[PDB]
Amino acid sequence: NILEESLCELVAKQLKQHQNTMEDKFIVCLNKVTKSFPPLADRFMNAVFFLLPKFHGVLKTLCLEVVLCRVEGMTELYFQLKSKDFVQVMRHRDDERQKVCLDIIYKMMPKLKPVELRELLNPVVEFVSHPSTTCREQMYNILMWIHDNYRDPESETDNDSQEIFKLAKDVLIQGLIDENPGLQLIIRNFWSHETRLPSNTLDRLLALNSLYSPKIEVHFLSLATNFLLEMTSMSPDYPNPMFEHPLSECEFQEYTIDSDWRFRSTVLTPMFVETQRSSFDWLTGSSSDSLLFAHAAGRTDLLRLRRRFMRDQEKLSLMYARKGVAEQKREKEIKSELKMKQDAQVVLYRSYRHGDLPDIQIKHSSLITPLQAVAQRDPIIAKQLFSSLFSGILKEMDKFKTLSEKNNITQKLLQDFNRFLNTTFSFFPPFVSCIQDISCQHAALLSLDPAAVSAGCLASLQQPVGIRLLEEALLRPPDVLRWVELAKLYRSIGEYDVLRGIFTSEIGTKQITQSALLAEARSDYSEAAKQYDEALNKQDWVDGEPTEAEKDFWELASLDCYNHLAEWKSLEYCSTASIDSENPPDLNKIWSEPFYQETYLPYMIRSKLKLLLQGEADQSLLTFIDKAMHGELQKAILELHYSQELSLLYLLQDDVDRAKYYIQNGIQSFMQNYSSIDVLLHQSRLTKLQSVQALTEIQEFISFISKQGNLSSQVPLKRLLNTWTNRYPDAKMDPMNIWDDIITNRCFFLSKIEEKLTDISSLI
Amino acid sequence: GVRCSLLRLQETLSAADRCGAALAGHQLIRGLGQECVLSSSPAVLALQTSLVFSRDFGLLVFVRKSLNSIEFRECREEILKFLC
Amino acid sequence: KYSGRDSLIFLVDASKAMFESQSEDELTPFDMSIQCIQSVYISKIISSDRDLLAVVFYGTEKDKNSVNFKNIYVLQELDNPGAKRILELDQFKGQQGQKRFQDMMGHGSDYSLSEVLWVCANLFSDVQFKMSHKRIMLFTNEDNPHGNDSAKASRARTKAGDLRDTGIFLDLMHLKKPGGFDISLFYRDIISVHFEESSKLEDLLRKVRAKETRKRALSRLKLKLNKDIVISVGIYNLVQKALKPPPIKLYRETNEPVKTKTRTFNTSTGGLLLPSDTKRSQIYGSRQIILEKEETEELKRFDDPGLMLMGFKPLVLLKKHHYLRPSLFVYPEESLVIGSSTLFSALLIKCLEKEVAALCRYTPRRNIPPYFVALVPQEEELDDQKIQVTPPGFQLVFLPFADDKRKMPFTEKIMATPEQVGKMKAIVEKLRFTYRSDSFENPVLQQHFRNLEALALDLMEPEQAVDLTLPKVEAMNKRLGSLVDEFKELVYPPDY
DNA sequence: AAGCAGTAGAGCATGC
DNA sequence: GCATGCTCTACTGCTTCGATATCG
Ligand SMILES: O=P(O)(O)O[C@H]1[C@H](OP(=O)(O)O)[C@H](OP(=O)(O)O)[C@H](OP(=O)(O)O)[C@@H](OP(=O)(O)O)[C@H]1OP(=O)(O)O
Repeated sequence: NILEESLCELVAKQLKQHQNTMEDKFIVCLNKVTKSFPPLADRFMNAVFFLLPKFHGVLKTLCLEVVLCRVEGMTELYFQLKSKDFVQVMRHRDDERQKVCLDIIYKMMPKLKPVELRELLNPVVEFVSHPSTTCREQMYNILMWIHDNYRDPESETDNDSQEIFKLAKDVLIQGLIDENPGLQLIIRNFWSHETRLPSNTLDRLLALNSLYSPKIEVHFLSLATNFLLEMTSMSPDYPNPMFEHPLSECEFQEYTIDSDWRFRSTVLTPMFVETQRSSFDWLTGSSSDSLLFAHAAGRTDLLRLRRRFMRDQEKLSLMYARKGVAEQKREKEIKSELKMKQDAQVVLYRSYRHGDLPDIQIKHSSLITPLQAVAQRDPIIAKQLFSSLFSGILKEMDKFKTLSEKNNITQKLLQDFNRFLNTTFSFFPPFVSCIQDISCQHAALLSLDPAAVSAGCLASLQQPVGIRLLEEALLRPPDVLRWVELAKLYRSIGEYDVLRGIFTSEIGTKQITQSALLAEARSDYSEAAKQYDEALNKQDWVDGEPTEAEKDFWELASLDCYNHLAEWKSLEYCSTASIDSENPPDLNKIWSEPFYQETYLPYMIRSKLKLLLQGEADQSLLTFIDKAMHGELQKAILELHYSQELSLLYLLQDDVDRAKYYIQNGIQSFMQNYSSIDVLLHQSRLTKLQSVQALTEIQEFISFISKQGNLSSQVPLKRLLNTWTNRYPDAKMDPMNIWDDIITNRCFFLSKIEEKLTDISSLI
Repeated sequence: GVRCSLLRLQETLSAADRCGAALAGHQLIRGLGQECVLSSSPAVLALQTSLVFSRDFGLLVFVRKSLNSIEFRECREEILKFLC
Repeated sequence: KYSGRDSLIFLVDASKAMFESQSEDELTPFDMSIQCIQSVYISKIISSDRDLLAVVFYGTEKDKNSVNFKNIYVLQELDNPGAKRILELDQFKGQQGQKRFQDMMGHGSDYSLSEVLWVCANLFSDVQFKMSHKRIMLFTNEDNPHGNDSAKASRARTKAGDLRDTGIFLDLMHLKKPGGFDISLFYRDIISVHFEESSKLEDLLRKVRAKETRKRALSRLKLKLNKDIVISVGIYNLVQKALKPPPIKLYRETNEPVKTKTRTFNTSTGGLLLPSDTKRSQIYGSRQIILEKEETEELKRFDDPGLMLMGFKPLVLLKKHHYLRPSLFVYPEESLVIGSSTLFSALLIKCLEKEVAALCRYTPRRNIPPYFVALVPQEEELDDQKIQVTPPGFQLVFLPFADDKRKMPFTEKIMATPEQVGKMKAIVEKLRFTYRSDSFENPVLQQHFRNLEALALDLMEPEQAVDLTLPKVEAMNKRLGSLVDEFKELVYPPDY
């Protein structure tokens, strides 16, 4: 209409009168107008930007919503948002404001050069830990756009574009374990699309190792086998029945199975009672507010316009209060019936028809989908399924590929697996034993890495797998690296019987290593360390100066001997004075040269903590621990692997709260790490079980010293001493590091309860 | 989450742009206190309690070290309203 | 509004052509702008120190803005004036300050006037206070910047429209520019005839140093006629006896305030004594009258606060020598009662006919005894450039009581001969001048301002304000040329 | 002791 | 006998001014 102009200029004249007197009303009126007509905000945009750094409340949310409408019709917008501190308004904790900030970013991304998208990206990737699924969903939307539009469109893009792609890919990988059933499904269908992971199974199996990222290691094997068994669901033999002929002839009815979380099991009923872009999973089936009051034309839905309204506001408020009483009484039910509906809500995957004989006419789906369904839950069965699929697919690679492409498939697989074993920090036992089990089977992967294999299955207690891999590599000049790493694997499970026949003089090793091992076999560790450290400073070798892996073996075994005796001063000196050059030792250099983490760190923490636990007041471990908690990786390493060390350390400064958190973390870490060791790895499970007593003594001490009645008399102390003097590891079977843990922890607990307590001392 | 918010809170106290540091500090305090209030698992609640009442970082040493300053009184007001 | 501050950005064109001034026994335009900015800082630090000021340098190589734009240096944000902000600007003074300026700022760079107006708009945006006026003073000597280009020119005119939409008004302090300053090439359309230096820099170098308060109302009373016809007024003040600001007790080793706390305690037991367990006494020889702290404030309350009209009176009974209190000024406030302005205007232009004045009982505050006060009406005087000197309303003239007057002793009336009166009329006609209203200036207060300036900026010695209330003995003598000796001979006997 | 801007929450309407 | 906003009242901070007590 013609009347556009005289009306929009009238509305703009009233808003122009507003924008200088009351800006609080100017932005409310402008937000309400440009909810519906956005071209009015074009003439007010610099006066919205001017007022934007002034409001801090809901009014800044309204200002940003006015900005959000005109993002495509704005030319620069990054310099204006950067002047107005957009990165710091994104970190304001408000879900509406953060959602509108992320929506502004999403609309202005196809007009950003990489040098400013990289500045915007560092606060965007902080929304992984955001509680709202709406902001996380918007973050995954903009990262999916970055992945689709930054896959090197030209010959060699700059460093900015490459780092942008790397950061987006890291967070997009990390969103495959997202704690929301459907955000994870969006990210999983994003990755399972044909343009990102291929459809060829031999090349999908290679592209799967690109999306590893040490964060997701507990989930990687189930995710990989999910992405691999995607492709069965688009095969022309997938809904076909696997056997076309039944055993005999009988008709089969339809059997529906009652699986509801009310009668979960048969045991909870007494007797008779008074009755007589894509969110889709291929596995579980195939499954603001306005002020205008005028915001269907039928024949049944317009008899509810025959409405009465009680003009008894007192009675109406009484009915609403009684209503809210009923809702408060039903919340008390729902917040228990939903915590019961969480642990007995099972889904069924197959079809289940019943007859007179077993119905051997299952589809291929009725075997594949429960297989992936249980690989998604149990990690051992995911390890076995991934090993089976990887070995089968490389076996069926032989008819396609000839020799020129097979070799640079296996070179890429060797590079990928070396990357896995060199960057894992959570040495997850199914993951480590899976990629050291699929390496034994194929001879082109037997050249994996000797020191990464040794460190991995020493940290995950999976030493038989690494022993089999190293021995098969020594099959097929002596390879002294592999012989020394194999001997380091054998030494940690005991097995000095095997160790005698390794260090003869045909592999090039010295005689001092054999003599020290023969002394260590009879548990004569002081005479073993006496010549280990003697060999570690000797430079006049009359048959060749020793190779480096042998000297690393002497270093590690001498540290083990000092740990085995009790010598905590020599242990901290030997673990500490090899990471620093000068006489002041800088303990924070232990996090570079990744040798230092698996070599010197457990002995460093253990020796300093034992010296703290018996007397000495050198506060040099607490500084290292608090400095290491600043990093997002070092904190994960420390609270995943030690946490009992940490619980005792925080108990030493009377911090019984952080010690509570760390001992509960240690118990959960015990259960997860114990139940993921394969069942026929006995003495791996024995050494995982040997450590539960110290965890529960720390928990029992915390529970004892927390109750105030325990500190009143000497009755509960006498009962605690009466149970501690009957609770021991067994002689002849539990080693001396277990005994030293129990006894040193118990002595420190008794000293703490004594100094807190008011003939008690003779009893303790 | 928390302890990152607390270390950035202690960093926004020796900064050079006062009254520009306090707005960031107030947002750190608000998100921190929101996380501490909305927890119900007694393992992480003891961790968050020990981090809030910590002596290196922590809200009490924040309001102590930010007490010779008028730009930080909204931060101190929000901390004392969180602690109740 | 009222709490709104005044903001001002000094924009100095420190590019290339203010550093090679063509006389060398004169003053370069960079030094002229620096002296001007420093005089405005020293004036506003005690005139109105709640205002906000900033100085930005463009055409300089190094940059310190928030957007990290090319060649914009923001030396200071918008903030209240201080001593250190003048001591930082001291460094770029004189022929040496150029050299002190080059090594840490930059010079001669390319720039964009759009980005410097952008940085000034961002400075006005980052202010959390409320601002009344927002101004940008532009110290420049080149007319037509970006003369090689027109994209820069049209972008600059656009960004000036962006500035004037939000209420920011820039004005240019044009410098010398040998070859005139052509104001029409670039600076007639950007801002709200060849020239020489200016007409604003020179009176901007005149430091005024006099405190200025905003228009508060001091009372909002109701003017009642009997009990029923009440209208609302405001009692403003137009003369108020400016004082010096009071001192602040510091701690000598730190120079920090020290938080005075006064308490009452009895010397018997040394116990802290509340306000409830004291009374107030007066001793008259032997009687002791003992009231309470509540009852001593009951003695004063007579009326309710407001103005009670008590009739009308010709001005001929309002004696000019009946003065005890500086007058106030009433004015109708048409928001506490409606039509107040109409009844005020009818009463005003009807007491403006004759010389009649309303008589009132004035109770300003609550427990305050009344004063009889005379509401003399006054018209308004204005000019064609809408400068008004007298606002319309009444002047509230305080009248003394019987005990506010005092009596004189008996003095003989010794009149003069008309020869003496006619020869003293020549003396008073010789010395005649024009009293404006504000030609004189408080010397004690001025010297306090000068001493505080010189002690906070630690200059070299306190400047002395040239006195003005003092009489000029030699000039009055030479004006009264050879007259006073014959006058005192004709009226005074030849002795002493 | 009162003007004057700024805000926070108390008290209340309302909900069909 | 509850839940959710909305209005608007009452308070604070800052600043000026005036009345009172005190000091060279
Ligand atoms: O006769 P009144 O109207 O009552 O006033 C007269 C007189 O007025 P005139 O000038 O018309 O004679 C003087 O008035 P002012 O000089 O104050 O304007 C006044 O003088 P003082 O108040 O200064 O004393 C005083 O006359 P006097 O000075 O002789 O006392 C007074 O007469 P009353 O003393 O009787 O009031």
